[PDB]
Amino acid sequence: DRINTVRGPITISEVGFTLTHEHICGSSAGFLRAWPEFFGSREALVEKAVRGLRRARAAGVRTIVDVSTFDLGRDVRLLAEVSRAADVHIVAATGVWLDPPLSIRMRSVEELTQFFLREIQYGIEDTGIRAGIIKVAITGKVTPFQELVLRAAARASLATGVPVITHTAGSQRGGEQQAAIFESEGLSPSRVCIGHSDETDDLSYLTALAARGYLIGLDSIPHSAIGLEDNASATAFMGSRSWQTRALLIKALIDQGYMKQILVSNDWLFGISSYVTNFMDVMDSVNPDGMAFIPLRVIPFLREKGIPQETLAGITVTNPARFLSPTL
Amino acid sequence: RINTVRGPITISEVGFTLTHEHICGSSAGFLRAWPEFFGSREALVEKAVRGLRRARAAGVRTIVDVSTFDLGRDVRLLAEVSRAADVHIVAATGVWLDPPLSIRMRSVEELTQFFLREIQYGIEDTGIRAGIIKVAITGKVTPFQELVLRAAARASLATGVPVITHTAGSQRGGEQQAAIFESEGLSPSRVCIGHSDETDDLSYLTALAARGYLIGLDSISWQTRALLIKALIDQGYMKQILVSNDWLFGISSYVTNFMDVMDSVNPDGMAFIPLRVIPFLREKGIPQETLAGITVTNPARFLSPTLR
Ligand SMILES: C[As](C)(=O)[O-]
Ligand SMILES: [Zn+2]
Ligand SMILES: [Zn+2]
Ligand SMILES: [Zn+2]
Ligand SMILES: [Zn+2]
Repeated sequence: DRINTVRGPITISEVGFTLTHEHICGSSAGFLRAWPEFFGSREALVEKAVRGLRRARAAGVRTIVDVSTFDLGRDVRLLAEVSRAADVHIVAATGVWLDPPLSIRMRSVEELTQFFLREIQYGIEDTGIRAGIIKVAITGKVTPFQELVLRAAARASLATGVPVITHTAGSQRGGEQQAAIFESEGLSPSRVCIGHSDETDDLSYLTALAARGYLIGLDSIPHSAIGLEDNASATAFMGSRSWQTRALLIKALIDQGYMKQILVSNDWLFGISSYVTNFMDVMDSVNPDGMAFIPLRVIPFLREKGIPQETLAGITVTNPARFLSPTL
Repeated sequence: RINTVRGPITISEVGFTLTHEHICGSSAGFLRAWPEFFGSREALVEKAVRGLRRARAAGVRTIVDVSTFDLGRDVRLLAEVSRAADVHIVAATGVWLDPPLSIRMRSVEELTQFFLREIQYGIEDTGIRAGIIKVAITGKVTPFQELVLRAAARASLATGVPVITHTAGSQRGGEQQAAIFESEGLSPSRVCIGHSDETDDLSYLTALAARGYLIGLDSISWQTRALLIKALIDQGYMKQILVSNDWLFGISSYVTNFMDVMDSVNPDGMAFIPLRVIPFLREKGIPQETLAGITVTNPARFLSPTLR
C-alpha cells in the first residue's frame, strides 16, 4: 500500500499535503504531441507548469493527483518531467472522462476493466509509470457506456486496491447514481471520491453520501465566473458561485461531523485545449494563485471561521493518504 | 516531388498507387496506450508488412494512408512498415469522423494552421510531412464538417497538396462538398470526392468528373462496383478515376475483432485491386494503357503538389 507516482512508489509518510483533483494539462489523447504550438510550445507549457507547481510547493503542497485520463490527453511524460523539476509528487490516473474516442467507447465492460488494469498493473503506454487512481465521469442520467465505465472502475479497484474519483456535472446529484452502481459491484464507498461536489449547496445530498463513507470532492474551490458575466463560456465552465461559497461547504461538512470524508482541491490546470481557445487565460485571471489557492487562500479562510488547524491538517494530509493508499 | 514517410520522392518513383488505404484504423494515442488490443504493436507491424509485401508483389508501389490524427495515425508505425515492405506511404492530415474536443472546438482558422503544421513542418516530432488532406463527411455535410472542408481548401491552396473526402452518411453529398470547395477558390483537380463506389448513380458521378473532380471508388457485389469504373471510362473520364480498397491491417474504432470479419470477406487485402479488379476490367475489354492511366498516371497527377 505504497502509492504509485510518476517518479515511482512512495510511502504514505511522504505524501504530505495533497491536492487530490488537479491537472497539468486538460487536452485530448495525442493532442499535445501533434499540436504543441497550440500551447505556445511544449517547452512553454512545461515551464509554466513547473513554475506553478513550485509555487504550490512553497505554499506547502507535497503531492497532487492528476486526474487526467487517456481521453483528457494525459501525457505521462509531461507529468514526470514537471514532477521532477518541481519536486512535487504527481499521481497519474487511468479511467475514462467525458470524451472517449471510438476505440474506447466501443469497448466492453470486460475490455475497459483490462485497460484500467494495464494502466495500474503494468504501466501507462511504454513508460512503466503505473496509475494510482481511476478516473470516471458522468453528466446527467448515466449513459449505458458510462455505466460500463463505472463497473469497470469498480472491478479494477477491487482487484488492485486503488481508489476511484468521479466527475459529476452538477450536481445534478450524480453521486447517488454512481454510488448505486459502485455498490452493486461490491465496491466499498471508502474507495470512492464523488467529485465536483462543491458545485451544489445541497447539504442533504452531500451529508448523506458522506454518512455512507464516500469521500466528498470539494475540488474546484477557486472556480468562479463572478465578474465575468459578459463571458458565457466562463460562466458555463466555472459557474456563478463564489469561491467562499464553495469553501463554506468544507465548514458545513466539518460541522456535521464529516471532516474525515472531505477532500479539497483547485481542479486547476496549466494548459487547456479541450474547451474554448485561450480559456487558460480566463481561468488564470480569476485565480493567479493557481494550485496554491487552497493552501494560500482557503486554509486561512477556514481557520478564520474557527476551524482548528488540526482539522485542516486532517483534511489536507490524513484524508488523502487514507484515500490514495491502496486497500482491498 | 511528393512527401512520403521516408522523405520526398519523385513522380516517376510513385508507380502503381492505392490512393485510399490505412495501415491501422484507430484513435489518437490508442495504439501506444493499449497495443495489446492488436495483440501487440509487434504483431500489427508483422501483419502490415506481410500485407504490404503482398500488395507490392501484385504490383503496388505506393499507398496513401488517409488516416488522420483522430483515426489514430502513427507515422512512426507507417515509417516502420514502409521501410520493411519497400512500399511508399503518403501520410495524411485533416479530420475524420471522431475529432476529440481539442479538434472539434477549433475554428476554421485554427484547423487551417494545424493542417499546415502537419504538411509544412511535420507530424508530431518526426519531421514526416503530410502529402494529402483528409476530410470525412456524413449526410449533407454538418456545420463542423463544413469548417473542416474550408480549412482543407485553405491548406491545399497554400501548399498544393490535394484533398480527399470520404462519405459514410450517404446522400449525393459530393455536390455539397463541391459547392464548399469551389466557394473557397479550390480547383476541382485538387479534390478526390470519395467513396463514390457506394452509389450506382452514373449521371451524378459523370457530372462531378466533367467539373474536374477526381472520383474515388473503392471497395472490396464488387463486380457491379467494378463496372462503374468501366462506365466512367466509357463516358470519357478515365483521367478522373481513382481506385482503392480502403483496407487496413488493424482496426479498433469499431467492434472488437471486426478485423477478422473484414479479413474473412477479403482475404486478398490491399492486393484485391491488382489481383481481382484489374483482371476483371481487362476481361471486360479495358486496355492496358487505360488501366495504367488509372493506377499510375492519375495518382501521380493528383498527389504532385500544384496550384495550377
Ligand atoms: C477537466 As474538469 C472541468 O472535468 O475537472
Ligand atoms: Zn471533472
Ligand atoms: Zn478535473
Ligand atoms: Zn472513409
Ligand atoms: Zn478510409
